[PDB]
Amino acid sequence: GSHSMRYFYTSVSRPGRGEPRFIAVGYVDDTQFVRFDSDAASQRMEPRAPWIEQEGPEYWDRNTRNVKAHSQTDRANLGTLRGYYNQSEDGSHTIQRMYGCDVGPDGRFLRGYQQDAYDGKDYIALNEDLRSWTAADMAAQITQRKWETAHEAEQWRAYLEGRCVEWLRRYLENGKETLQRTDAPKTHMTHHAVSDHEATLRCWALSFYPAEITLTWQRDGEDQTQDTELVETRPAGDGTFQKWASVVVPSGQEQRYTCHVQHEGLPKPLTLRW
Amino acid sequence: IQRTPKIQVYSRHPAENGKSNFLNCYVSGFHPSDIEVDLLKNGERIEKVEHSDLSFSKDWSFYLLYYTEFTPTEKDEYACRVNHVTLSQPKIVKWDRDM
Amino acid sequence: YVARTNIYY
Repeated sequence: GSHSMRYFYTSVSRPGRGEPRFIAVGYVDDTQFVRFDSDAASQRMEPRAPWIEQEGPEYWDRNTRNVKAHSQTDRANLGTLRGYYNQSEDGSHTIQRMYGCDVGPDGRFLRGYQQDAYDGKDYIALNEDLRSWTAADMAAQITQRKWETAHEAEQWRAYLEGRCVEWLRRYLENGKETLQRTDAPKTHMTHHAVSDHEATLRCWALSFYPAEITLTWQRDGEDQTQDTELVETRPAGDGTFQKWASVVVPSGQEQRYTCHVQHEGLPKPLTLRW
Repeated sequence: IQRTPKIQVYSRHPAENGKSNFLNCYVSGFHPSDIEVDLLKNGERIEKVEHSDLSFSKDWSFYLLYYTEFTPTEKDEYACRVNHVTLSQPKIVKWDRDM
Repeated sequence: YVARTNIYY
């Protein structure tokens, strides 16, 4: 199908307890493959999936060098922002950044992203044309002006339309078994009675990959959202995911309710009934 | 603005007594990223507990998986204990085989 | 593959 590769950077300041901390992680789809941690002893980019381990020493050295320069900048960027926003040094603050690219089933560029957040709120983002930026407030306008003069957009464009796309394709090939599978959800339904008048139906999906999935309830074939609960999709720890949806129904009416499971590993959506 | 963690405690595979498994505590949707997570066996902290690398969702909130290997029994109660700036006291979420 | 881009604020 389609595929994506993202890097997620998190920088945090620790006033009164030390210098900032920078953590980077890299994903292909819902599978993590690298990490870097400025607090850790190794000070190298580390493998986090079997299929990246085969990359050679210059791969690891160049990735380490690149992420170390970002680590150093973003750790300094915390002091910059605290000055733009006139924040007291008493406060602990956060810079986040996501960037990466999607490709279609032909392996070719669809879309690329670069988005930054300061304390969980949008700061600056690269627009879809990869040539201009959207600043969120007057502080991020300072950064926008700096980046537009120095022409930093087209370096992002080159990376996002070239190197990102091309190594995503390499990783997709090297980790064929892991990354290009669809593990169909294994489903079942539980039932929990607390009293005589009311029972909870729970629809389960286990062992599925990719993470994208939809569970919906129906009564008599009609959609039903009243009295339903849906938990966050959650990792099993073995590369698959889990999810459930539940509904409270009056006793005796269980038979009318259907759970519906849509996942790209299922040729036809599943239908389950108590 | 700060967002409090959602907590889910659960096993890697369907829990069958005597059969080895992994106990998971997944915390998602929180900001900021500093968080304390411990896994409990009958109220005692479990020692060899690993966790995943810090990452975040499209809405910028963070998620972490804490996990340790374990063998469930009829009698042993497991739980996950979570502290965060948005929580006044550590929240304890017991493991029920049905959530 | 990590990008070699600039991100100073």
